[PDB]
Amino acid sequence: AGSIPGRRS
Amino acid sequence: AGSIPGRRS
Amino acid sequence: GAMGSMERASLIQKAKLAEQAERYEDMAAFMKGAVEKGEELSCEERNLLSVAYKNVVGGQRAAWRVLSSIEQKSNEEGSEEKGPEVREYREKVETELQGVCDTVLGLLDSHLIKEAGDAESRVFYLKMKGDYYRYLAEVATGDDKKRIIDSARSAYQEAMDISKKEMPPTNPIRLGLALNFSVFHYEIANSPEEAISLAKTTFDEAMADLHTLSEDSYKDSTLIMQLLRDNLTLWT
Amino acid sequence: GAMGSMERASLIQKAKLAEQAERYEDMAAFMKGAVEKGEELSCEERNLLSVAYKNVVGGQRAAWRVLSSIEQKSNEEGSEEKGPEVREYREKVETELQGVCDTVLGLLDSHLIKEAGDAESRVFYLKMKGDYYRYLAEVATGDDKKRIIDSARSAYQEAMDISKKEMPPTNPIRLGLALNFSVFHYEIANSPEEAISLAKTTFDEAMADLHTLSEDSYKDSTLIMQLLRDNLTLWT
Ligand SMILES: [Cl-]
Ligand SMILES: [Cl-]
Repeated sequence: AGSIPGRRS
Repeated sequence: AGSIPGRRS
Repeated sequence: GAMGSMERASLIQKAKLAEQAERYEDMAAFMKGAVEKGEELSCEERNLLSVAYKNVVGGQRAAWRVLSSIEQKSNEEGSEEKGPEVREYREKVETELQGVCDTVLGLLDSHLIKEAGDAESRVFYLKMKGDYYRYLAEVATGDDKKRIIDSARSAYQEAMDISKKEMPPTNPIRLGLALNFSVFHYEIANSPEEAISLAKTTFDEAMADLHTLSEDSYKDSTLIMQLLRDNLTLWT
Repeated sequence: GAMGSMERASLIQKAKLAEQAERYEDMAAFMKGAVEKGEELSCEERNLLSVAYKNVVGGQRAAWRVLSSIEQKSNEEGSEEKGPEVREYREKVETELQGVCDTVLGLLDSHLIKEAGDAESRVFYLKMKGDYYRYLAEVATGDDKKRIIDSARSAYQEAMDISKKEMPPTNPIRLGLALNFSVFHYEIANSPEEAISLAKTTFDEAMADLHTLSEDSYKDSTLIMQLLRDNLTLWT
């Protein structure tokens, strides 16, 4: 189950 | 040009 | 902070360089220094702060899961005592993860959230607060795990209330908040029905608002809508 | 060292756990602590030491190349002065890389190499010495770049002399040494003909010795032979 990846701006 | 990767034992 | 002698603009510039070099611990330290200058953060600067710490804690969470899995195998029937090393090392990573989460929560509390008045900034910071309490909850076991879960829920809930009042249903911040709150419900709060209902209602209300968007905004919103759909596919 | 209070066996166990968790900075610190116990290292322990620091310096080299590329673009005709930030940050990463290389070289010098009598251990450490001087040479520009290159060449050369006397041409340590020495010739020493000749002679002499090997040894040797072939394909 994925949260916002948000590791690249 | 590649050296020995050697990043996994 | 070691960053007190560096210009705010230089800290931001170096955070961007660290992202390009995939040096996320540096990036987080630069953005921490920028926050401690005391000025509010722009939309771009908020993203830099979030990307930096998400990568740092992301590596710690991944390592904690590897070590926790090894530790649980070692404590099974027919297992061979390997010594305290696996537990000790899992504890070390866990303590380091909790320190990073506490640092982020400290920045939000001193004083990003109280100075955030616009919906875009306030929802962003409150979503962050819920996220980093959620990461604390993932490793919590003691007297305070219930209080940590409630702290995550309370931050997410305030953020949700603001976003429903102040943002359209396709707003990417609103969509990503609902996505992560739904993951909180499923993975942390043992409320999979709440998770599925939130993801479904969020997706459907965004779908009905897509006709208002430009081509670029449409791409931004449908990307996150797909993440909601991916979770619903996994959960049902 | 912070590892002085931990058992040698526990340091080794934690280094293996750190590798599984992809925590290579931890792994390097654990293996540094193990070396400083003063006992010689086993074949497996030498590999752990090498894997740990190769990953640490590998991330630093990758970041240094990203930053060096940005810095060189900023110093072109028609470029806009961005301030000292890119140079300052490249220097920071460069200094951190040099510190890691110095730490490894210090471990080899105090006292891994002088206590290494068997060909397998001595060639391994001398190859490491050549490698980490090579990494120093990649970023060197000042009064000592020639001396750094000569230090790399001297370590590689001693290792080559021993391996040709004491190991079969298919020995994986001997093959990997020749591979990296050939990369040294091509990338550092401006001797591409020496690089091609070494890779070709190494490959051909290994090919003629493969008939002596078991299925498992054959797989180990042909894997590195392919790396030699890949370089020859790129260089010719
Ligand atoms: Cl530990
Ligand atoms: Cl810097």
